[PDB]
Parts: sequence; C-alpha cells; structure tokens
Amino acid sequence: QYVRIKNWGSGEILHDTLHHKATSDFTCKSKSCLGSIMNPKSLTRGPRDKPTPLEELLPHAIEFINQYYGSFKEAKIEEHLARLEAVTKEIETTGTYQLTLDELIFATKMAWRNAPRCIGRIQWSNLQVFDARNCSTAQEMFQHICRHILYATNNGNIRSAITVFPQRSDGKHDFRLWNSQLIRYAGYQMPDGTIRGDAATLEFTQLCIDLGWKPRYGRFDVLPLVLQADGQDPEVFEIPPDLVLEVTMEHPKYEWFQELGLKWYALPAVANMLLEVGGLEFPACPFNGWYMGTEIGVRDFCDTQRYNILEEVGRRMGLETHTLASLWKDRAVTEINVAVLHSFQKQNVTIMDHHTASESFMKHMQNEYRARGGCPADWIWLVPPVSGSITPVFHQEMLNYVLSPFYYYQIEPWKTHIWQ
Amino acid sequence: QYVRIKNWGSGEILHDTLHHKATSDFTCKSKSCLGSIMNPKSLTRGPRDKPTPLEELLPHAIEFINQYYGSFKEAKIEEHLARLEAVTKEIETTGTYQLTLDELIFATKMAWRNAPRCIGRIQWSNLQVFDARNCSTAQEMFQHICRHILYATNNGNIRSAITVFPQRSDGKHDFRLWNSQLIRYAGYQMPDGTIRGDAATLEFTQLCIDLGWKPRYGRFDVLPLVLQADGQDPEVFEIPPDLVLEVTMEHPKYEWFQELGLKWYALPAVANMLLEVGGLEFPACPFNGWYMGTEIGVRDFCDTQRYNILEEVGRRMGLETHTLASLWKDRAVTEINVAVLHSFQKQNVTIMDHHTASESFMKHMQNEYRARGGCPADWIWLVPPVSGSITPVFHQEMLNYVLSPFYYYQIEPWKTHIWQ
Ligand code: HEM
Ligand code: HEM
Ligand SMILES: C[C@H](O)[C@H](O)[C@H]1CNc2nc(N)[nH]c(=O)c2N1
Ligand SMILES: C[C@H](O)[C@H](O)[C@H]1CNc2nc(N)[nH]c(=O)c2N1
Ligand SMILES: NC1=N[C@H](c2cccs2)Nc2cccc(F)c21
Ligand SMILES: NC1=N[C@H](c2cccs2)Nc2cccc(F)c21
Ligand SMILES: NC1=N[C@H](c2cccs2)Nc2cccc(F)c21
Ligand SMILES: NC1=N[C@H](c2cccs2)Nc2cccc(F)c21
Ligand SMILES: [Zn+2]
Repeated sequence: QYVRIKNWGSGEILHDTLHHKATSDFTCKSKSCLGSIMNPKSLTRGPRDKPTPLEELLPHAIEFINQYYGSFKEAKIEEHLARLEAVTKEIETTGTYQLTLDELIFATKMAWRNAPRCIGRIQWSNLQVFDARNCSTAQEMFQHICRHILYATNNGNIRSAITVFPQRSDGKHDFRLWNSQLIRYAGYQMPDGTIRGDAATLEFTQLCIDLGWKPRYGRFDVLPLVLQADGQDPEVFEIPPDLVLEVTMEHPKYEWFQELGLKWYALPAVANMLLEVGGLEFPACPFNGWYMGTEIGVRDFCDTQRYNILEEVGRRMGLETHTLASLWKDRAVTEINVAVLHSFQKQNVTIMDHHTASESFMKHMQNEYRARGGCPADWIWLVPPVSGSITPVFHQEMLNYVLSPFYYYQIEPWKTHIWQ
Repeated sequence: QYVRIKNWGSGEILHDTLHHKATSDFTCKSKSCLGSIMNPKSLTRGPRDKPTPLEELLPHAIEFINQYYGSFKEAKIEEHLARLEAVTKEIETTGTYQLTLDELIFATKMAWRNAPRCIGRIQWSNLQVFDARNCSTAQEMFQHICRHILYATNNGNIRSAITVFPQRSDGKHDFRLWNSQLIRYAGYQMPDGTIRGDAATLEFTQLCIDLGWKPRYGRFDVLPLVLQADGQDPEVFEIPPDLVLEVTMEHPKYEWFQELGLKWYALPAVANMLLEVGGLEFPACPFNGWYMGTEIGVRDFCDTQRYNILEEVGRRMGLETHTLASLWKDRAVTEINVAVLHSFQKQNVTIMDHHTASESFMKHMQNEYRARGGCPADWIWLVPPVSGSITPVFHQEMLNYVLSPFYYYQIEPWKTHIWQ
C-alpha cells in the first residue's frame, strides 16, 4: 500500500503513496528505489521458532564448504570431499552442523569483506577471531566481551577483532547483545526539556534503568552491557571503567577548545549484527575496527540528534553564526575535525582521516574487482559526511548486493522477546 | 552477463561479474542496486524510426488530459470531456496530437516537479515557458536560444525558463541541441600534455573543431551552439559574447585570490534533455535555473576532471599541502566556496548557498507529500558535494522513481546520426 520514510534528524515520518504511479521499470526494481533507506528488510535476518529446514541448511552448507576448500592455493581435494562428507553426515544426524575454527576465520573475513557499507575493508585479512561458540551463560558472555574490549583497545594501538558466540539452533535459544555497540554513552532526557549525553541512545538508556542500572546523569556515561544468553532473559552488566579508553578533545590552536570538555571512546565495535555463513546464523557476534575522524567530529559532535556542538564551536570562532550564507557551519565543523584528529594522534590512538580512508578504499576496490570481479558497495555509505566530492569514492560508480557469508541486521531484541 | 562501472574521476572502467552470486532479494531489485549509476537506461529515452503506436500514444494521451483537467480547482467537466474528445479525434486523424499552451505550461512544471535529481523544485511554479513548437530551421533555433539566454540572465537577476521546440513526429525529424548545456567552456588538450579550459568538454570541443569552429585556445572560452533541426545536420553557431554574463572570482580576504584570474558564467541551463508528456516527446527543450554555490566552487573548480585548483588555493594559504591528514583540502575548498559566494553577491548575480538550498528543499518535500503524498528524490544527487551531514537532506530517507510528465536523458546525438 504505502512505504514509510523516516527523517533521522527530526525523526519525522511520511507515507509515500505517489510511487504507485511509477511508470514502468527503473535501474534495478520495477520503478522504485529504496537505496536511501537505512534499515531495509533486505539486509535484515530476523527471529525463528523452529530449526532450519534441511533442504536448505544442506544446500547452503555444501556451497560454503566449496567456497572454503576452493580457496587456499593447491586444494586438499580428499579433504574437500572428506569434509563435505562428514558435513552431510553430521547434518543428517542432528539437523545443524558445526564449523571448524579455520572455517569461522574464513567466514568472518569473507562476511566482513562482503559488507557493502564498510570502507576499511582493505584490512579484511588482519582480523582476530575469538571462538566463544561454547559459551553458556550471561556471565560468560560478559567475560569474553571484556576480553575482547581489552584485546582490541591494546592501549591505543587498536586491533580489529570479532568474538563469535553460540550459533543459532532452533530459534528460542538465541544469544543476543542488546546494546547497539560495545561502548556507547547514555542519553537522559533531563528536566528543563533539554537532553544530556547522547540523544541517540535515549530509548535504550531507559531500558537500562528498567533493568536496574544506576544513571550517573552525566555527559559521557558508558552504557551497561545488556546480555541475554541461551534465550534466557537479559542480565545487566556494567563495564570496567579501566577497560574503556577515551580521548580528550583539544584543538591545536584555539586553546579554549578543551574548555568545552568534550571527549570520546577510542573503540568502535558493532554489537548487534548477525553473521550468516553456510546456511548457519550466529545472532550474537560483536566485531570492531577503529575510528575514521569525521565519524566523531561530524556525525557524533555535529548532529541535531547527538551531542550537537556546531554553533558554539563557531561563536567562539567569531563567525556570523546567524547568517547561513556565511559558511560558518562549514568552517566550524572543519576545525572540530582537526580537534578529533589532533587529539587521537597526540594521545596515541589509532585513527584515520577521511581523505586517506577513501584513497585506501579505492585501492582495495581495484584488488577486489581484479581478485573476484566485483565488490559490493553502498555509495550512500562509503562517501564521507563532509568533503564528499573532494574524495575519490564519490565519483566511483558501484553496485550494491548481498552475498554470503554476510553480516545482517536484526529486529531489536526487546521488541520480540518472551520475558518469562 | 556483466555490468559496466565507470569512475568519472579516473574515467576508468570495470566489469562486475560477482553480482550474479547475489543471494536472493534486495531493497528494490532481485538482489542488485544500480542507484549509484550516473546515466542508467531507465532514465533515458532514445531514438526512433517510426511514429508512436496509437494503442499507446492514445492511452497516455488520455491519462495526461485527465491529470490536467483534474488539476485546476472547480473542473471544467464539459471541456474535460470536450478536450478528451477533440484529442481522440485529432489522434485518430494524424497519429500524434498537439498540446494547448496551457497544457505545455502544465506539463513542464509537472515534469520539472518530477525531477528526482533537482533540489530547487520549491520553485516549480515560477517558470517561464517559451513556445517554439513551430520552429523550422537551425537559424530559428539559434534565435530562440538567444532570446532565452537573454530572458533568464536578466542582467544577474536570473529567471527560470524553458523553451520547448518541435515535438517528435516519426523519429527522423528530430530537433536536437548537441551541446550538453547552453553555456559551457571549451577544453583543449594542449601540447605539453596538460589540458586547458574544461577537461570535461574535451570530446565535444573537438567536434566543434571538426564542424568548423575557431578554437581561441583559452581558459574560459564559451563553446558554440551546435544545432540540428528537423532531422537535418547540425549547424554551428557561436554565442553573442554580449549575452553570456560572467562573474569574476575574488575572495573577501585573500586579495591574491583574484590573482588566480578565475571566473564563471552565471547561467546554468540544461540543453540536451527530453520532455515526455501525454505519450508525446520533445527531444529538444532547454531549461534553466540558477547556480547553487558548491556547484562551481566544489565540482567545477575542485575536480581532478575539471579546472582542478584545490592544491594551489591551499599553497597560497600556508597549509601543509603534502600531508593529507592536515585537512588542508577541507580548509581550501571552503574558502573557494566563500569566493564564489562572495563574488556573485558582490557583482549582483542570483546565487544560493548549499545550506539554505537544502533547508528550502525539505520545506518543498513537506508540501509535496502533503500535496500528493510522495516526492521522487535521488538522495545521491540532492545531498551537497561538501558538508553533507551538516545539511537536513542527508538524514532524510527518500524514494526514487520515474513518473510523468518527466524529463529524460538521451543518447548522444553524434553517436546515432545520419550524416547525409
Ligand atoms: C580496521 C578498520 C576499520 C575501519 C576504519 C572501518 C570503518 C567503517 C566505517 C567508517 C563504517 C561506517 C559506520 C557508520 O556509518 O556509522 C563501517 C561500517 C561497517 N563495517 Fe567497517 N571498518 C573497519 C573494520 C571492520 C571489521 C573488522 C568488520 C567486521 C569484522 C567491519 C564491518 C563493517 C560492517 C558490517 C559495517 C556496517 C555497520 C552498520 O551497517 O552499522 N568493519 N566500517
Ligand atoms: C530555480 C532554481 C533552480 C535551482 C537552484 C536548481 C538546482 C539544481 C541543481 C543544483 C541540480 C544538480 C545539478 C548537478 O548535479 O550537476 C539540478 C538538477 C536538475 N534540475 Fe534543477 N534547479 C532549479 C531549476 C530547475 C528548472 C526550472 C528545471 C526544469 C524546468 C530543473 C530541472 C532539473 C533537472 C532535470 C535536473 C537534472 C539535471 C541532470 O540530471 O543533469 N531545475 N537542479
Ligand atoms: C558515481 C556517482 O554516481 C557520481 O559521481 C555522482 C554522485 N552524485 C552527484 N550528484 C550531483 N548533484 N552531481 C553529480 O555530478 C554527481 N555525481
Ligand atoms: C537517510 C539516510 O540514508 C541516512 O541519513 C544515512 C546516509 N548515509 C550514511 N552513511 C553512513 N556512513 N552513516 C550513516 O549513519 C548514514 N546515514
Ligand atoms: N568505525 C566504525 N564505525 C561504526 C561504529 C561507530 C561506533 C561504534 S561502531 N561501525 C563500525 C563497524 C565496524 C568497525 C568500525 F571501525 C566501525
Ligand atoms: N543549537 C545549537 N545548534 C548547533 C548544532 C550542532 C549540531 C546540530 S545543530 N550547535 C550548537 C552548539 C552549542 C549550543 C547550541 F545550542 C547549538
Ligand atoms: N544549477 C543547475 N545545475 C546543473 C547545471 C550546471 C551548469 C549548467 S546546468 N543543472 C541544472 C539544471 C536546471 C537548473 C539548474 F539550476 C541546474
Ligand atoms: N595537481 C593539483 N591538484 C589539486 C586538485 C584540484 C582538484 C582536483 S586535484 N589542485 C591544484 C591546483 C593548482 C595546480 C595543481 F597542479 C593542482
Ligand atoms: Zn536501488
């Protein structure tokens, strides 16, 4: 009937009726393009109540095993046949099947390598894999999670890593991290109508209160890990301050910039995505890279829906703040980016300027089309929030499609959960 | 088999094979998105050899007439029936049919209003329409074209206008403007391996030489109008210097900025697009708006494939030009934008800063979803080449689809032309 459209700024909504009068055919769909949609169902993989039908779990299983053994130079044919063999057996013996650690490792880099929205895929090979497939309880998740955070933070010399938890069996014994990301600040909707901390989190920050968390009502409070294991209920876990490393924001000129008091954690880790490989699916598997300047400087510090600091950084800059055409916004935002850039470098925290990141992507793309002729790429995501055209990737045409293995999104845990 | 991908920067090409292993379904197409493609066939409308099949030319004809009469408050029912009547008759009397001037006027604003890539659609109502449907020869095109340029330039107070030429009959009597745009500089691939003027034009600039134009080998030479009428051959016409208004580039601080000697015409007019309305199609119909700062400042002055001036504007700024991470590119580009902005304002030439343009679009979108529930919008095009996230439209989800009436692209004239 109609498509819903969200404006993540005003968070307003709209119902598109008009698109029905869509003439004939478009560039990919029968007249209609939803590439501008944030979370399309096409990239999600939701809940379940029963296991995974053998007539599928098996075809996909075989496919992966081929991709796998058909990888390393000089194939181990007997093993390729051998595995396929044991695989089938195991499948037709318990329904699902288990992966060999070398497979997981393969799966994860491939999946990562297949993330159309990632721009640092040139590193797809150097990835740490933590096998937690035999985890049992919430307390054990929380333990591996700490292990992870500690490993990737490496005191500023960030390291990409992923810690794979228990795969999905039937669908009622899922392991899920309820948070959006490993480390993330909390946002309270304080009295005076204002909002402190991270306007983004708001909702989640509440659930943490409802599940019993102590809101230290501040501007940079690292939210608690809300872990649910085996399909049980989520148990709240606060993170060891000692583990969350942060950079303090200071400009290389304007000395009044530290007066703003801003800071930000140095570890970007996606917590709620889902890995799909060989017709198997792990609903819990956090992975992390490292920041790219403008993420913090332009998205987190300068968004109507986040910390929102653009104007004030301008006022303390002179700029005719009340006259759009003056380009004060353009000037301000740029210095803020020098700040975040300056700061991490000073305090020694692996970070990357958007200009060198784009160049690095292009390289990777080359090797990737040369390597396997193709490279999934969502333009809307790979081009920086600022200075787009001044970058290589902006002028680069690209095709976006889901392959496999692959990393998917998934319905918010609290929405679909049996609170026994 | 495979899809071609172009990188409009290096102009390099690639063949995407991989997309075939596309899992299942995507956000719009059966796993595959080409929204990042510049000129997809979906938005083009090409050549013909025979008239337009009555079983179509008629259904579409009726559809438009309904949209039309179903527009103005308090319908002229008898006329709505009356027209539909005369329309049918005329159609079943000569094949195609003619539009009433009020229809063209309607058609054009609707078409414009339906341009998913236009960001100034909030002006869709104030548009000047010039009826040239009875033009006959090249010399007559060249005349209306001058008329047009003169009208829209209005000595700096730019005015949106469109001059509709002879519709399409069979397909061998097409009227086409061969240039990409009314006013555009020429690019010569000079001796020393360098390139002067506009690297973009290059190819076309040659054809103008081959059709007998005198290359004044400079940095800002307005190309000649290459007009072909009735399906004949293109005749070259130089433009009256007196008509092409230009702004001289000068910074409000760095006084050495005029030393660069840069300038740019104040009239943006698309020349080669095709209007489709009521199953009719006019292959020649130039329309114009007015510039939006960053078009000149970021796309034309700062592109590996255009004038390319970013570095030098930085060197004369101090900036550590050889260290990407220094953000000199970000700083430089911004001042250049102050320049182009400063300059037009000074010299009194209707221009618009990208920040107020986005705000203005959002408004329009609101009225548009409220008006007819929907608004075709190509995100990739509506979000500025710089300071994207600092704008409203970046966070706005949107649907892109072709409606009608509508403005289409079309195969380069010289590619498909009988040179008798
Ligand atoms: C080593 C350095 C890395 C860098 C600089 C990098 C950078 C980025 C950036 C800037 C984004 C966009 C985030 C946003 O728009 O909010 C992104 C997204 C993504 N990256 Fe990477 N990445 C790296 C490593 C990894 C690794 C190791 C994986 C997986 C194992 C990965 C998986 C993805 C996925 C799935 C997304 C999409 C996330 C989403 O849609 O929310 N990245 N990355
Ligand atoms: C009055 C002020 C106007 C402004 C500020 C405006 C601005 C723009 C801008 C910035 C673009 C992007 C160009 C590019 O990316 O190279 C664009 C595209 C477009 N506009 Fe508008 N526009 C205006 C009026 C009009 C009018 C009067 C029409 C038609 C009658 C129109 C039709 C379109 C079309 C078809 C495109 C797509 C052109 C293409 O794909 O190459 N615009 N406009
Ligand atoms: C590959 C890519 O689609 C291409 O560079 C596009 C991106 N968006 C654009 N948007 C606008 N307005 N104008 C352009 O020329 C382009 N180029
Ligand atoms: C509507 C729109 O799709 C949305 O704002 C997108 C655009 N591109 C993005 N690109 C990245 N990397 N990150 C984002 O959060 C967004 N937001
Ligand atoms: N840099 C990144 N941006 C977002 C995050 C921001 C904050 C936490 S995760 N997502 C990513 C996912 C994986 C690796 C990364 F490096 C990133
Ligand atoms: N109101 C404000 N808008 C800008 C914005 C930054 C990001 C989005 S809007 N900056 C500010 C900074 C400090 C205090 C403020 F009140 C503002
Ligand atoms: N501003 C514009 N940008 C491009 C052009 C750039 C140069 C000539 S046309 N296309 C448009 C088409 C119509 C009206 C406009 F305003 C524009
Ligand atoms: N080589 C150059 N690169 C930048 C670019 C501008 C736009 C794209 S690259 N600017 C320059 C300006 C002057 C002379 C130059 F040689 C350059
Ligand atoms: Zn699409």
